[PDB]
Amino acid sequence: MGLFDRIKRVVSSNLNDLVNKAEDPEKMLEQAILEMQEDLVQLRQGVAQAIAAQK
Amino acid sequence: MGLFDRIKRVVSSNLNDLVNKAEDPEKMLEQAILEMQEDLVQLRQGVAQAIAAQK
Amino acid sequence: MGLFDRIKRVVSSNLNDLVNKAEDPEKMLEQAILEMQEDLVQLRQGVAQAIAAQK
Amino acid sequence: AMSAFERMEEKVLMQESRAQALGELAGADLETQFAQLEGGSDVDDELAALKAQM
Amino acid sequence: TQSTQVETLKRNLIQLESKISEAKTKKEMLKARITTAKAQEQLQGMVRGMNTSS
Amino acid sequence: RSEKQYNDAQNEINKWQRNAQLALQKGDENLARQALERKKTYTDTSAALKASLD
Amino acid sequence: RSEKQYNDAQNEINKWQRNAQLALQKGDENLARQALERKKTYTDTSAALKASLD
Repeated sequence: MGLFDRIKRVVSSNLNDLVNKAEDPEKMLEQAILEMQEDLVQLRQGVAQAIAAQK
Repeated sequence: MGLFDRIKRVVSSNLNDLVNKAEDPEKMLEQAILEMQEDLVQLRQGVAQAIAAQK
Repeated sequence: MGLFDRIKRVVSSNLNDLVNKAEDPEKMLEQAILEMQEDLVQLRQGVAQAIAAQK
Repeated sequence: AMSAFERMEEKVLMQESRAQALGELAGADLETQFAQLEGGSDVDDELAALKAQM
Repeated sequence: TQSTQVETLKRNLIQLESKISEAKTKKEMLKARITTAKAQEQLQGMVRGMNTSS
Repeated sequence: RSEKQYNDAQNEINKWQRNAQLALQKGDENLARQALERKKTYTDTSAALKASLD
Repeated sequence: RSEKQYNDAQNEINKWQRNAQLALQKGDENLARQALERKKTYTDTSAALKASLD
């Protein structure tokens, strides 16, 4: 495998150290949350619809 | 290394003797302190915020 | 080798006598020290991190 | 979403422990515990003295 | 059975609402943590044994 | 002036231990204990400042 | 000044052996042993500095 899979791993290591290096804990924490409450809307809607059908 | 690293060290020695030579103990002591109490403000603010969240 | 390696050695001798000649013991001593305590910071940081992980 | 959440959990805990390492690294960790050991009964001793002062 | 199922659909919703609420509160605390970490790491290197600080 | 501030700190810790005994009589146990924790803190601070004063 | 720092180190190791005997009386065996390990370390350091002082 070596001649290709090690190329993969080393280029991937460069890119993923770049990515992790370009990460401020505070701002990216601040953006950690906004995303979490996205599938929470669909949950509300589906609960509502099951309710309405049963009603 | 010599031909470049010794150029570096000697030019750096000229510059850092210039810098250290242009340094009066009293005035630069006087300016030693003003700086120290700069991250002390952020400390206050962060303590306050952790307080408020926990409250 | 002569026709090139001796060119190398003689031009290198001119340059390295110039470099060593342009060297005052006192100022360049003064600049000898500032550099030594540079990898001492990283040492502190690494000790701290190993500590934290083990903790 | 929680992947970022928990990798960041580890992020912050690592930051706290790494910063706190500087303490025991420096030479004032055995002095603080000295003071705490020597004063642990002092607080109760002080309370007892105050009660006896009644 | 319609009612039986809507019941389990309502209880699950309550559970998940609770979970996300607790997640948010813990998140607030651990954002406070990093605020304090800013402070400490940026105000550290103050013992006489070291001068990592400028 | 360093000596003056040490003296003022001793006066203030005297005032605060007197406030602590005042709390011990009418005040709550929890507030009194906190007032005996501030007292010991300021007292150790006064001791350190006297060590410097030497 | 090199002599001054050696003298200060001897004074500080005196203080630390006195703290070690203090721990030996009230303090824990483990903390006392660590305090006898710091003492020997600083003492060998003082000996090396005196060797230089010569």
